[PDB]
Amino acid sequence: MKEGIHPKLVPARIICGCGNVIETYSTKPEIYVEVCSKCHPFYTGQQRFVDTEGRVERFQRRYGDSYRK
Amino acid sequence: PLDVALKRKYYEEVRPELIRRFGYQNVWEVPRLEKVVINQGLGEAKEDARILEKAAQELALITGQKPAVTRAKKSISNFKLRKGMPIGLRVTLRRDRMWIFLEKLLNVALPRIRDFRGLNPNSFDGRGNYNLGLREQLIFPEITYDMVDALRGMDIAVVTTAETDEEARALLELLGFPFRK
Amino acid sequence: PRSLKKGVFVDDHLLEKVLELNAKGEKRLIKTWSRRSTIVPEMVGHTIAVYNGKQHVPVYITENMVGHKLGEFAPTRTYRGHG
Amino acid sequence: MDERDAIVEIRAGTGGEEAALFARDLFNMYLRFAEEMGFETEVLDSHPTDLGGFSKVVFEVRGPGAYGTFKYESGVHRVQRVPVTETQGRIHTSTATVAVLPKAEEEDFALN
Amino acid sequence: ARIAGVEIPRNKRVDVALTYIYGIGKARAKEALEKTGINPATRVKDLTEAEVVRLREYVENTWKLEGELRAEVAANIKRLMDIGCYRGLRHRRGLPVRGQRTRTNARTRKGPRKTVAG
Amino acid sequence: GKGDRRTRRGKIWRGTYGKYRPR
RNA sequence: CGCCUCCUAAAAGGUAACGGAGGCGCCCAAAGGUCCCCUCAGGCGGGACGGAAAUCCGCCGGAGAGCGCAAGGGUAGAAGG
RNA sequence: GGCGACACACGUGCUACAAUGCCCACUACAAAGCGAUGCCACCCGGCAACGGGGAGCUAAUCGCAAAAAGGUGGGCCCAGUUCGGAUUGGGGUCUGCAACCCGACCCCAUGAAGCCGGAAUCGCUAGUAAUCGCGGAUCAGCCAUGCCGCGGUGAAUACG
RNA sequence: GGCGCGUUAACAAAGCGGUUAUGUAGCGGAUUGCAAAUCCGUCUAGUCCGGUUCGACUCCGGAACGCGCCUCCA
Ligand SMILES: [Mg+2]
Ligand SMILES: [Mg+2]
Ligand SMILES: [Mg+2]
Ligand SMILES: [Mg+2]
Ligand SMILES: [Mg+2]
Ligand SMILES: [Mg+2]
Ligand SMILES: [Mg+2]
Ligand SMILES: [Mg+2]
Ligand SMILES: [Mg+2]
Ligand SMILES: [Mg+2]
Ligand SMILES: [Mg+2]
Ligand SMILES: [Mg+2]
Ligand SMILES: [Mg+2]
Ligand SMILES: [Mg+2]
Ligand SMILES: [Mg+2]
Ligand SMILES: [Mg+2]
Ligand SMILES: [Mg+2]
Ligand SMILES: [Mg+2]
Ligand SMILES: [Mg+2]
Ligand SMILES: [Mg+2]
Ligand SMILES: [Mg+2]
Ligand SMILES: [Mg+2]
Ligand SMILES: [Mg+2]
Ligand SMILES: [Mg+2]
Ligand SMILES: [Mg+2]
Ligand SMILES: [Mg+2]
Ligand SMILES: [Mg+2]
Ligand SMILES: [Mg+2]
Ligand SMILES: [Mg+2]
Ligand SMILES: [Mg+2]
Ligand SMILES: [Mg+2]
Ligand SMILES: [Mg+2]
Ligand SMILES: [Mg+2]
Ligand SMILES: [Mg+2]
Ligand SMILES: [Mg+2]
Ligand SMILES: [Mg+2]
Ligand SMILES: [Mg+2]
Ligand SMILES: [Mg+2]
Ligand SMILES: [Mg+2]
Ligand SMILES: [Mg+2]
Ligand SMILES: [Mg+2]
Ligand SMILES: [Mg+2]
Ligand SMILES: [Mg+2]
Ligand SMILES: [Mg+2]
Ligand SMILES: [Mg+2]
Ligand SMILES: [Mg+2]
Ligand SMILES: [Mg+2]
Ligand SMILES: [Mg+2]
Ligand SMILES: [Mg+2]
Ligand SMILES: [Mg+2]
Ligand SMILES: [Mg+2]
Ligand SMILES: [Mg+2]
Ligand SMILES: [Mg+2]
Ligand SMILES: [Mg+2]
Ligand SMILES: [Mg+2]
Ligand SMILES: [Mg+2]
Ligand SMILES: [Mg+2]
Ligand SMILES: [Mg+2]
Ligand SMILES: [Mg+2]
Ligand SMILES: [Zn+2]
Repeated sequence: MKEGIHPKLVPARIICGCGNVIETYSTKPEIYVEVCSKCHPFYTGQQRFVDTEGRVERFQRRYGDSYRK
Repeated sequence: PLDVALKRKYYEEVRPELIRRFGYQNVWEVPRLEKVVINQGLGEAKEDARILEKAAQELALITGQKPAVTRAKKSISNFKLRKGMPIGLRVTLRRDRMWIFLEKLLNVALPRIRDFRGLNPNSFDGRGNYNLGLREQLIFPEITYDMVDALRGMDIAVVTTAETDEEARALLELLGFPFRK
Repeated sequence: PRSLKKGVFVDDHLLEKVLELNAKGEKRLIKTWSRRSTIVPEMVGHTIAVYNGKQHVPVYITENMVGHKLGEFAPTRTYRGHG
Repeated sequence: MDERDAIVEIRAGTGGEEAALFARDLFNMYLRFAEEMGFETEVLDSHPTDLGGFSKVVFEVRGPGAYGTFKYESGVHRVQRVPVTETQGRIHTSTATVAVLPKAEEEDFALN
Repeated sequence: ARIAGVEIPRNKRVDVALTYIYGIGKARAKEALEKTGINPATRVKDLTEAEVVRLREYVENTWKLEGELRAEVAANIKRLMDIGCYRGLRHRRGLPVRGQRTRTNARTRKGPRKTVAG
Repeated sequence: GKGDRRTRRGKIWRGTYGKYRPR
């Protein structure tokens, strides 16, 4: 590469708030992230968040059935 | 020629799975990563400013490589654009720089995408290359909200030696590309 | 909404029809005036002709519209627009 | 005849400012009748008053059967009411005039 | 993109800054701080990442938020529109949905006035 | 203001009670 | 009304008509010399904003692009960048 | 079923646009009315609307009751905000046979327009204007921000 | 027929290679018992066909239509 024009790359440590640590290279030797590959919902299998729904709507109300036959 | 964690994984983990999955007979038949070409199709910096110099400053902090200008092939009245204007930055990443970049793109950058529900399964070249587009540059770790001043996305081209889409799809997914559908 | 402590309201001269139908091998067209009745899973598949003050609107009943009333789907004002 | 498109010429008769106002009533009566007939209406000549009516309006009735129906409206139409231009609450007998004519051709003229 | 993908304002309090996320009012502001023992009156400029990552972990895990809430409600109106409910009808045409009068006001939902001739 | 039902003043204005104005 | 290009012009040159069509009366301090490097238009697919068309990737593409301006000739094994 | 519609246009109002304000907590001072399928003390469950209980009163006795601005203390720090509360989503309460059209209220989420308003235009001369809350009639509930009331705090200016 | 000039919105009429003409009217509001007058606001565009140019209402060429001038001696 040309001298004088490029940001030098140093070995970097990138820490995610889930304690995950990733040995890489970067312009900064230490960056802290809030998400990563190890704790992302789409990554951690399904890790279906609060949307474990079933919907549950709406016939799955069943809130009743008391009405006569 | 340094060790990159994702680079090992390609040789150690990805190469044999690909051979096992497609049955190549030659060590060079198996797909490889050729290059990653990152283009910011800015064009706001037509007559508004040399805003490029800030985008190059950040595209260089993201990839360690100083980008290079792109100029308008022709003039376009609607685009408020005259032939030759600086309308974008392109940086070509190869070898270790290419590996180091994807290693952070897949692990920490694609996760930071807001409402990220996987990469598009259809964005494949038809001939074994892949292209994704980003909406903003804070997704990358080296860029923060303080030193930023404008939302500029990009187009990312990953070029592979695979002749078919299926071969390329296997290569990326084995590397760690989270495909949606 | 109608109080939860009360029973989820159906006019029952119309639920009777759907369940008598479910026995004898439905489904014909059931003309009703009870827009006020909530829809129940006993009517999915059936087609009820909900009056709108003038005419009977056939309405097929599907599962994405159970909790709703039968009159929501037989509207009463023809608008088209202005100009 | 009966099947061709028709033209209606509404003129104000004896009545003055209120004749023109009644003419505006007959004008709305036929545009709204036309809609309840599927007939298509377009204005060809209008002459409004500031009080809201017209001293004269001409409009076509584009519809297969316009002359067959509108042709009965030709003649003098008499209104008796307490006009909005009246200030002593009196009843004034005023007139508007309706002319109904089949839409003429435009046939080009060349020499034999 | 600090917490739940949205950088929250500093030099303010934590309970007021949490409101600045789509999906949190004064209530869930008050909640997530007590239920995580984080002083509701601290300047956001003065929070160690302990409080930050603890608070964010609670807030993201507890409530359906930002894009999730937006996409969820987006399916909601869509569903009423699909079936043909009256509320779905009045979401197609962009009119009131909760039964207001329309002869006059409704301008928040019917946008700026479109003065016609008359 | 007196229109924000989510406050004591709003509950006063509507004369109703709740969390933000309890009796 | 002088000058340029094509045709008329009858396969060397030349060749007329108040014959058919167009253009010039500039320009460039690089749009000049040399050395070195590079190759188009267009078509399909792919890609945030971004569209028919801005920039990026791939494949096909011998020249249909380009060459300040008319037309003709010439031309990437460069006269084009 | 409609009277409740909605390209628009006018009247009458409410709520605002903020710091002489907003918020929370605690602490005051009214008057006039209403009330036995009624007013509901108090208690418990419920974040709440409320529900289950449950005294007292045919009522200067019992209840509706909190009066509100006010006061003390802390907070917000001049930003479409701890201004504003419209819109919409979801979850509930009650009345009534029945709340789709089309009820009110509660909770969570959403937090629109609006930065004091063009030409123009209304009210008011003293306990008046402004501001502040309270009660009735009609009434199952309520679309009341309406009406008729009731007291609290309380000016400016009138040369002519 | 020749030569010259032009075609713009509801009408009249301009500038301009990129861009709210303008007057009156029309439309919404104010004022007025009402209408005018007046006041606050507001709005609809380049004849057709083909070129040039990054871009044409604007430049070039032509067509249609309108106007002005000429058509004389043989
Ligand atoms: Mg092998
Ligand atoms: Mg390196
Ligand atoms: Mg595909
Ligand atoms: Mg390939
Ligand atoms: Mg970052
Ligand atoms: Mg008179
Ligand atoms: Mg919020
Ligand atoms: Mg309402
Ligand atoms: Mg000579
Ligand atoms: Mg010469
Ligand atoms: Mg020759
Ligand atoms: Mg020749
Ligand atoms: Mg020869
Ligand atoms: Mg011969
Ligand atoms: Mg010779
Ligand atoms: Mg010649
Ligand atoms: Mg000769
Ligand atoms: Mg010669
Ligand atoms: Mg020529
Ligand atoms: Mg010439
Ligand atoms: Mg040259
Ligand atoms: Mg040259
Ligand atoms: Mg040179
Ligand atoms: Mg191309
Ligand atoms: Mg393409
Ligand atoms: Mg493209
Ligand atoms: Mg050529
Ligand atoms: Mg050129
Ligand atoms: Mg030329
Ligand atoms: Mg009525
Ligand atoms: Mg309505
Ligand atoms: Mg108005
Ligand atoms: Mg009101
Ligand atoms: Mg008003
Ligand atoms: Mg009462
Ligand atoms: Mg705001
Ligand atoms: Mg604003
Ligand atoms: Mg508020
Ligand atoms: Mg709701
Ligand atoms: Mg209702
Ligand atoms: Mg706010
Ligand atoms: Mg302010
Ligand atoms: Mg007096
Ligand atoms: Mg107040
Ligand atoms: Mg009251
Ligand atoms: Mg009542
Ligand atoms: Mg002109
Ligand atoms: Mg004209
Ligand atoms: Mg002029
Ligand atoms: Mg001129
Ligand atoms: Mg004008
Ligand atoms: Mg006017
Ligand atoms: Mg007037
Ligand atoms: Mg053009
Ligand atoms: Mg053109
Ligand atoms: Mg133009
Ligand atoms: Mg033109
Ligand atoms: Mg021309
Ligand atoms: Mg002579
Ligand atoms: Zn992580």
